[PDB]
Amino acid sequence: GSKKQQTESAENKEKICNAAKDNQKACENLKEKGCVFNTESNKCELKKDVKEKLEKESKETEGKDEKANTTGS
Repeated sequence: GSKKQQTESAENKEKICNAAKDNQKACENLKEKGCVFNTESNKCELKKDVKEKLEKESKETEGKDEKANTTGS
């Protein structure tokens, strides 16, 4: 199956953040896009916080059939 360790969503997100490199103000502007300045590494990094919290928001209802939705009868 398809695992989500980054994929497209996190790639472009991270890339937008990394496009600011280590400019804090630029990252502050990109904050709306999921970019958070990380002082630890000293760069604009993807907010994995929001990335995950948004991902678990993307469960639609709950019935995501990955192998089977329901056997029913």
